[PDB]
Amino acid sequence: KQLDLSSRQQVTDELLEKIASRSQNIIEINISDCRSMSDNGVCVLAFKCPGLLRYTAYRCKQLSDTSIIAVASHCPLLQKVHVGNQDKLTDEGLKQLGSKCRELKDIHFGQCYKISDEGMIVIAKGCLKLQRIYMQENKLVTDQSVKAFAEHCPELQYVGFMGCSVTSKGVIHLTKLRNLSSLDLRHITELDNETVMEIVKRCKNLSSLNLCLNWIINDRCVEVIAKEGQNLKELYLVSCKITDYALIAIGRYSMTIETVDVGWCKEITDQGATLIAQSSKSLRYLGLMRCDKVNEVTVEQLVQQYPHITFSTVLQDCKRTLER
Amino acid sequence: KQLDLSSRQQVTDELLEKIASRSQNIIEINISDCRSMSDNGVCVLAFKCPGLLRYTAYRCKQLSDTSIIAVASHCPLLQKVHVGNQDKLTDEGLKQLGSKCRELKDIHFGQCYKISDEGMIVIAKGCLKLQRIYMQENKLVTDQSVKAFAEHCPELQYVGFMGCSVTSKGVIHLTKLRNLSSLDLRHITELDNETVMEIVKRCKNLSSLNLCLNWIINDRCVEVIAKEGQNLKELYLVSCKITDYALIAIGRYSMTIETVDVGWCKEITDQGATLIAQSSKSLRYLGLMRCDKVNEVTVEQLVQQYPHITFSTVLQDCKRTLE
Amino acid sequence: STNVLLSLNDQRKKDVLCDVTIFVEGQRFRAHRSVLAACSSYFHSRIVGQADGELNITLPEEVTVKGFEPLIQFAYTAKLILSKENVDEVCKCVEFLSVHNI
Amino acid sequence: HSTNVLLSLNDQRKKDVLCDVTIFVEGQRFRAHRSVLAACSSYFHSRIVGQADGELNITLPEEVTVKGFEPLIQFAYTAKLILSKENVDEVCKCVEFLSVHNI
Repeated sequence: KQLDLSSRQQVTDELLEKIASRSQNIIEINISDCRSMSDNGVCVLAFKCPGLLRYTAYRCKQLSDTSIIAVASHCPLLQKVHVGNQDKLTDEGLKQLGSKCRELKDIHFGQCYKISDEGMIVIAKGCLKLQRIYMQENKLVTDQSVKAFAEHCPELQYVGFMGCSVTSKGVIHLTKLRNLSSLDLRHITELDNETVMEIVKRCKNLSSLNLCLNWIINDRCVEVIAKEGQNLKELYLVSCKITDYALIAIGRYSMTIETVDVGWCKEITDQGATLIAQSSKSLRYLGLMRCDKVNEVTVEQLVQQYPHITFSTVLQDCKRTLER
Repeated sequence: KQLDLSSRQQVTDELLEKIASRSQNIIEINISDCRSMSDNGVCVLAFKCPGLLRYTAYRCKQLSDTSIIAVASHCPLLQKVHVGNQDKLTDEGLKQLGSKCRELKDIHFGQCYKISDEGMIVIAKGCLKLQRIYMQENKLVTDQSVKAFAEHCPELQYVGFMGCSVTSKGVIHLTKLRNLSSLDLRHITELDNETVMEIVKRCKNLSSLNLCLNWIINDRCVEVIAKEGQNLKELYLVSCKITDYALIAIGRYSMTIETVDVGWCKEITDQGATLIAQSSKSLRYLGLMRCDKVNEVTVEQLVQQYPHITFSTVLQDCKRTLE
Repeated sequence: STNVLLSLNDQRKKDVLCDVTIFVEGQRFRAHRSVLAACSSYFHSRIVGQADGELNITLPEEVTVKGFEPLIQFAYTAKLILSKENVDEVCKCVEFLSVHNI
Repeated sequence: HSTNVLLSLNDQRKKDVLCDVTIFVEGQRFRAHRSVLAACSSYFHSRIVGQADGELNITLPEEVTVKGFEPLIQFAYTAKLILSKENVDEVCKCVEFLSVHNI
């Protein structure tokens, strides 16, 4: 019913014969950080595959593509396929995974640099019930996986594209569907202000926007996301060449917000932060860090002045740890 | 009569008024690394300057150029001018120096990066008795600081311009005078093989060439320097992009030399040192440096192989060095 | 603070109360959440997007374990220790571990 | 090993005896040998190899700072450095450099 055999190291080699000794309803296979079984060790169980739903294997590097072939060839039913950083996983097996079970709804194939395009076409054609998308710094995934991937199944809610080789020419097309909730465009190539405006206005129902480690975005794109982003609740600004004036802009023109992450910004204004401290009503996220340009009056006084701010600097994540 | 007041710090500020009382034969003024005397304190002695010959002053940072004006304008006879690390040495001072005292025969104007071109021509028209010319990484020393000097004094011996801002064309010119003895090129732009060919076939007498820290030089230059090198006695090959093959050529084709310096070369071989040990009695350069990978065979074999030699390397110098 | 830095340093070298786990070539460093955020912008890129109690990170095959080992002590102690055998891969003083533009 | 030679030379240096080349920085004298500084810093071989004198006196430009300078010789000798975050910038070259240093 619930395997959760994660981090079993070298303890599970042939045992699975009695866990499913009579079993016909295993749906919670999580063997993450497996280091014991082999291709035989997965193929013995893969013979039956009774209605698997949450197949998952993180960093099972030693397992091969025959594992995915057998596990997708023997149960037409699947609900979660979040495999991990496991390498030497070609795209031929993913072809069969798309061909057999055309009902999968959630995927995660980060750190598998063998799925550049063919995996995208193959599980974009037949399978449609997909919901969540997350990938990692997997290059050679060209811009063909974005234009063509918003074409087929428009109900997807989570999208993950950090560190991939996709062009903005596909980012143009994500304004299609209005079901999307999360973006992970970390490491992208200069989405325009017009692009950000179109994707925000069409996709009114949007929750989380990533855009981490993007240099080329000016302050103006952030200046203008907030004028129309209503249900957006968190933005992840890291290493962007912003001028730290859109802070007051989002404190003026945006009221439905509680989480905002300013990453490695070279210039951080102190008075603008002072104004945002009392600008909004839902902001207590003062995880002050890398604070070379800070005084000893606000950070000394707001500790007792505002009992609704906890702070999380390296100075803070020691008392809490000592308490436990 | 013999000052040699170097490294005297703050002991001497005004006492020099007692040295120059009846003595009129001051030739051995030497106040290098001075840190006490000032403009007037040196001007009082420079007031007289009786027949000065060997003026030397290294690293007198506080020294002014009016002092050089006074020491040059009160004695037209001068023979050694070894100044040093004194900064802010104007090019006006050299002007009157070379105008007034037209006998000087030895100079040291290193590390004064504001005497780039003018001082050359100044003591290049008039002064003709110069013998030793020495500079440093004196910036802005152009090629027009070179050609317009070697046409006036042909008896040069030491030519010192390490790390300057000149090109190969000027050094092509120095093939004219035929008494040059030691050459001090550092950081030049590719003195060619033909150029060294002519400078050596023309200037037969030549003791030392540096070519220290040249990256553009090849192995064929040293290949051929031993084809005609009769009187050459030392080569200073450092950081040179050689193929480490000219060594056998110079060990075969040269019969009068004792020093060959292969310094910052990324390749050092034991076989080369072994061959140079006995191939020539004169060519002995087994002073291994920057040689990490080596066994303890030398210290166990060459003791009885060479029992009558006390050696000269930093490795073996354990006897005198303690004293 | 300074003694705070040292206390965090020891707690790291207790193998107890460690948040972020760095996975390089099977080897697993265990360090905190805030410190690696202070160290290299590459890591703080991959952390702050999650509030999960336990985290996992892998690094590119280009970054070498031999040069990787001293970096953690660098981050924790803010101290410089180097040897002549292992310099080239760290030749920017922004420590330039392979890819690795901050 | 030759590192034994290096350590022996280092200990001899740290007695103010058997020291051959003397460095002068605004008055401070730092004594060392003749071969090793030639092997270490290419600015120094320039001023060294051209002479065969007894006692040498090499001065350094203001561009080179003392505070970074003491560990330079230490890393030349034993290839080990001590340094914290406040004094880094005038050393950030990772090929030593720091001197002229167009190679």
